[PDB]
Amino acid sequence: KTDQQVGAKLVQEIREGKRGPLYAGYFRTWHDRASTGIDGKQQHPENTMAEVPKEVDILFVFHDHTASDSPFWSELKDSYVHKLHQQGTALVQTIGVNELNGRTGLSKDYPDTPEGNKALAAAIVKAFVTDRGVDGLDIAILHEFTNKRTPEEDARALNVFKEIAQLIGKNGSDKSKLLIMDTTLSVENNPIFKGIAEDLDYLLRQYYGSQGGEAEVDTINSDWNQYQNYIDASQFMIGFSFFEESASKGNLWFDVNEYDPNNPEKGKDIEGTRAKKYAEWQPSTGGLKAGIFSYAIDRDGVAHVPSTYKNRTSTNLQRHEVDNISHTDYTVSRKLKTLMTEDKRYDVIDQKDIPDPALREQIIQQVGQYKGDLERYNKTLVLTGDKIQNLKGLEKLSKLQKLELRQLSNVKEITPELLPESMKKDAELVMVGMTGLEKLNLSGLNRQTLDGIDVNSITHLTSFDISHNSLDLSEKSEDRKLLMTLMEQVSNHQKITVKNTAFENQKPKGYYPQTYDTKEGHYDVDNAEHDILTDFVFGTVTKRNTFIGDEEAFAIYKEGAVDGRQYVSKDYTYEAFRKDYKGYKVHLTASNLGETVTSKVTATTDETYLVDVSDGEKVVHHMKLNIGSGAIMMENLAKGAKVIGTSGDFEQAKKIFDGEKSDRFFTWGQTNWIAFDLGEINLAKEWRLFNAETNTEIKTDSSLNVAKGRLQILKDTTIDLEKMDIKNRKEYLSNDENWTDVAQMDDAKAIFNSKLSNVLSRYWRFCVDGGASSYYPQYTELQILGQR
Amino acid sequence: GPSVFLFPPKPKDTLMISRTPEVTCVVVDVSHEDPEVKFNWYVDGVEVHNAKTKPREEQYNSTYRVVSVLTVLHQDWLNGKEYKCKVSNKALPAPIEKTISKAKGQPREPQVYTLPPSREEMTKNQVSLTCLVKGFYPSDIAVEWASNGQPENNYKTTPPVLDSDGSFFLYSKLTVDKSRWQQGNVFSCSVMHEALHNHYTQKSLSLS
Amino acid sequence: GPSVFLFPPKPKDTLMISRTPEVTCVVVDVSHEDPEVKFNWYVDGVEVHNAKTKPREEQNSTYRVVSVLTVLHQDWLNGKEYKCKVSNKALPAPIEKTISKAKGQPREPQVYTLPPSREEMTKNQVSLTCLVKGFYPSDIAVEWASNGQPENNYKTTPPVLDSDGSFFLYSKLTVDKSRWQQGNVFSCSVMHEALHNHYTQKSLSLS
Ligand SMILES: *[C@@H]1O[C@H](CO[C@@H]2O[C@@H](C)[C@@H](O)[C@@H](O)[C@@H]2O)[C@@H](O[C@@H]2O[C@H](CO)[C@@H](O[C@@H]3O[C@H](CO[C@H]4O[C@H](CO)[C@@H](O)[C@H](O)[C@@H]4O[C@@H]4O[C@H](CO)[C@@H](O)[C@H](O)[C@H]4NC(C)=O)[C@@H](O)[C@H](O[C@H]4O[C@H](CO)[C@@H](O)[C@H](O)[C@@H]4O[C@@H]4O[C@H](CO)[C@@H](O)[C@H](O)[C@H]4NC(C)=O)[C@@H]3O)[C@H](O)[C@H]2NC(C)=O)[C@H](O)[C@H]1NC(C)=O
Ligand SMILES: [Ca+2]
Repeated sequence: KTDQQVGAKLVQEIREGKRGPLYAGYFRTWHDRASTGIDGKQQHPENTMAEVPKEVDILFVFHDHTASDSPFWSELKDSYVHKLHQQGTALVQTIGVNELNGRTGLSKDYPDTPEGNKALAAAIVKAFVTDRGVDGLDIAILHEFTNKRTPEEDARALNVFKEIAQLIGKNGSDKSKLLIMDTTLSVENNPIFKGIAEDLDYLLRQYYGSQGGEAEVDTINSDWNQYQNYIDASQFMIGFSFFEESASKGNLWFDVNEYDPNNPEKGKDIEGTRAKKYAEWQPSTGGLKAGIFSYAIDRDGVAHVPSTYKNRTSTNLQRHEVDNISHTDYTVSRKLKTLMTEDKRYDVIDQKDIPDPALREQIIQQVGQYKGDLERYNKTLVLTGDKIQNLKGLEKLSKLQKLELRQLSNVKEITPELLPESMKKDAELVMVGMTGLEKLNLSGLNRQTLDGIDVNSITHLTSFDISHNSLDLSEKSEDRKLLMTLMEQVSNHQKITVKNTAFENQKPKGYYPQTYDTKEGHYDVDNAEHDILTDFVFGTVTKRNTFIGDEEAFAIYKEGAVDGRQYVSKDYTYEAFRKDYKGYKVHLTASNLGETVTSKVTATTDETYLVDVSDGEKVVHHMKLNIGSGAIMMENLAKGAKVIGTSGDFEQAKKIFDGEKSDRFFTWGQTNWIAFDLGEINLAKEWRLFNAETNTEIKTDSSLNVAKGRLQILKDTTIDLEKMDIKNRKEYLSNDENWTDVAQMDDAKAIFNSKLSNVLSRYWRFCVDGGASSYYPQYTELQILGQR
Repeated sequence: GPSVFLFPPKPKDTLMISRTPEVTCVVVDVSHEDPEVKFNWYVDGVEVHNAKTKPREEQYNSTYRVVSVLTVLHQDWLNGKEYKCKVSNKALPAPIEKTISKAKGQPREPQVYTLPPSREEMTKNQVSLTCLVKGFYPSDIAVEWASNGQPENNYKTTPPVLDSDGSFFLYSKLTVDKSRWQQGNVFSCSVMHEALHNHYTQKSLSLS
Repeated sequence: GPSVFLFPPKPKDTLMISRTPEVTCVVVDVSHEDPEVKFNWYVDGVEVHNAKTKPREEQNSTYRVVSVLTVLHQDWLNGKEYKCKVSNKALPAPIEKTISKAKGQPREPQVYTLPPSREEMTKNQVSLTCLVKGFYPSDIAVEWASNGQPENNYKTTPPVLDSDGSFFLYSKLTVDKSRWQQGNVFSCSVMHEALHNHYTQKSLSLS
């Protein structure tokens, strides 16, 4: 009929995926012969959009440089669209995101309000779709390096986009129009994508240049891993770029072959090109992709500028033969389209895959229409209705994450050879209303649970085999209760035999218990080694949390039986079931507040430890451990102590009492002192110095350690430094005659701990007597350890 | 091809015990194609492995930057030890080697003088507290302002200027509301330089 | 290959009627082999033919070539662009360098003279200080004088961008303490396009 009534049939058959894999191309408006610049002069006569061939399913109108009053726009509307529609090519207008977000265009003419953004959306559809005579709209949402878009801008863009989705697209008033987003942002940094994905026909991801890894597609596979949650693979399209003329560093991608001086036609060869790679590339998961697209299709066939020009720039410009403009045959585009349509994966699902026509129909509607979808589909399949006789071909859905069998009344048999390999790796299996099913064989599928099988609706059951699975059928298990129902169902039709109720040879998998009981462990002072893991943090559980402490408990578990029929596999070793507790570490804080990492403790003396057990990534258990009568937990009495004097920087001295090891104190010398005030008199039993190398911020060499020092207390037990003048206080604390040593340091240890003779003192001083080298010594923390 | 730039530590960081000085090494214009950039650091020709390489930073399309930051010991820097940064890459013919050390020459102690506002400036809502530092060498120096123990932050300092005697001088200009000046608050001009005792002096400035 | 540097006029020369301002264009590292260096001068993209090229100067086997264009005070102060274009055989393409005066609302400098610090008075030479602040653009000239005669033992800081978008600097005249204490008057002369007749003077004597 009309240019609009023909275009509606293109869009419909494109949307329903009847074209096979798609090829698309961004035509640069300023390379059409009808295009004119601001001075009303022609820019390039060599090429036109009308010559784009039928192998291009979608041609994107990509606008810049073409002046807005150019005759081009009439030619596009009145001439090109008609010509292109005759072969079955759709036109789509590409606009930038800044058209929506307020930065440019009609968005600066409408307020950022619910009603304003709606009216803008409608203005955009008219301006860029209706008036231009094209078949859809493509919004380009790219990565900004410099003037990144404000959250307020992106939020507006999305709101405007969602309003456009009401007017055009799969979910719009007008469904004769495609709605597309192209982007260069990953899902994690693409909030607009997340919001509009449900309304998109296609996402076009530009992947020009290498994308990392040996096969240069790392970023594509990683991105798809996220994209797949929001769109189907049938909506996903990856793009390469042709060589643009006079392109400098920043726009040199090498997606097509380089110039060859002996083969003018090398640019038209697609062999060993990223273009061919993208045509060939498919997602691991979800299904086959929609297709590929090219940037600057008007440059189809032109060889890339040689690698030697890789770093040419706008100023430092080294031009080349290939920077000249040329007519194109679209040779590369047609080769890439033919390649994809000749790919065997896009062959349709036939009776050789799924025999049953009723099942074939439903699988096609849910997973896709191509052979290569079956391999990849990794979501849910819901099979329904009384037309399905047999489930042959369902095994091809290797990655299926869930299978729901709902009211399949003419299905009489379920065998393990019918179900997909994903069932052996914990895919979900639901079946409800299986009124015709008489035989349920789920043997050898490593089923860890019987969840999903609505046993009450399986009313015509006569036999079942759930043997060679990974079930826990112990007394207090849900799975045993489900088995009991399966047997009661069978017993309604015939006496329960071994020939119709197989449930033996279970190899239930082992897991770490979620919580351990011991919150307060105890040992005698037996002068023996004990192991905290074997004694207190031990054991394995099933999927149903059945605890097996040791080999002996596993033996009792194996002896378990239903109707005197042992259900566990006899050939199943404890070594297999048990967890090995590999890489479990035990962190021990003593009463000393000294830390060690060991599961061993030799019970020589009275002690108490706090025990934090780590699997390797997280703490799985805390408890206390008293050796003998125990010891009372000391505290760092020096924590937050007031500095009252020092030979160095006063503010820096305060970092010895902050409780971190993220900063150090030193002076321009090998000697220094810091005097400090614990605020009250308390019983000091030990002290601890964390030396220079304990620094947790800068990797500090031990040559910066304190080699020799002295901890001291003030002589005058009851002197009021309170009431002393600042000037006198300094002279007083500086004078060595007022201080008695209480501890000595003679070793450049990373951590130095020694005991004190039950020292009662408010005021303390620590002198550094020398370093481990000529480098001025540092230390990070000082503890005075005892009871309050 | 990739270039290399080697920046010295901030003079305050070399002189102040509270701070950790860093030599920084920047590699610009790294290609997407061959992205691996290995750094080797030397201190008087002795390899050190304590450096810390930050991950690449796309500057523009398909072109990255890579920074490596080596912590330095105050003494090593001030004793004028050479810091060599060596960069390797596939898109380099040979590795690139850049070296920096401290400015050599007989140190001269800065003289710090604080100057009050001009009578003529007192007609304005904000007045200019001035600090003159003169006769110092080398030109590595740091100037800060303070008042009542809190940092004053609305100031600007001139670059060092070579005086006629071969030493350097500069001016720092703290701007304060006239109210605060007239009320008789004390302001401090802190100067940090290698030729000062503890690399530090403070001069005060209040209304007479 | 050859490099090009284009220097603006001395700010006093643009501001004073007695003086003739000049834009100067220097080409360094010219080879002995291909020595011909052609200059073209443009004022707002309009070629001017009144330039004056000085002959080569061995700065080995490498020459330097300077070309000096006289400018009209008004043209400079109205912010006209001066383009210098250099040609050479050992250049792939000609080199084009441009300078103009910084565009922006001019702002009048405030000149304050500051006497020595009490603490400096213990020394045989003391520092007379002149603060110039709040001026735009940064083109400025500072001189000292006393009893009508120029004082010449001074140094001035480069302009520094202040937090309000204007510039400031300090000039520091050094005098024997004797001359300061004897009560001589010193003058700080400031020359800038935003001053009346591009000139003011502030005095400084013992108080
Ligand atoms: C960075 O790369 C990405 C692609 O890579 C992707 O991201 C990277 C990080 C990796 O992850 C990749 O794997 C991944 O694939 C670029 O994105 C696409 O890339 C191509 C080029 O590779 C771009 O083509 C260029 O487009 C400009 C015009 O671009 C419009 O659209 C942009 C985004 O929408 C927007 O940023 C632009 O500003 C511009 O937008 C428009 O603005 C005008 C008003 O200014 C408005 O009227 C329009 O409506 C509006 N259009 C919109 C919004 O779509 C184009 O100019 C470029 O071509 C010039 O340069 C070529 C040589 O490099 C040359 O051959 C061309 O002829 C042309 O040059 C000029 O010709 C004219 C006329 O003869 C002449 O007057 C000029 O003097 C002359 N100028 C110069 C200097 O050469 C080029 O085609 C796509 O825009 C972009 N998006 C899509 C959807 O394809 C990204 O652009 C790259 N960034 C940079 C800075 O290059
Ligand atoms: Ca600390």
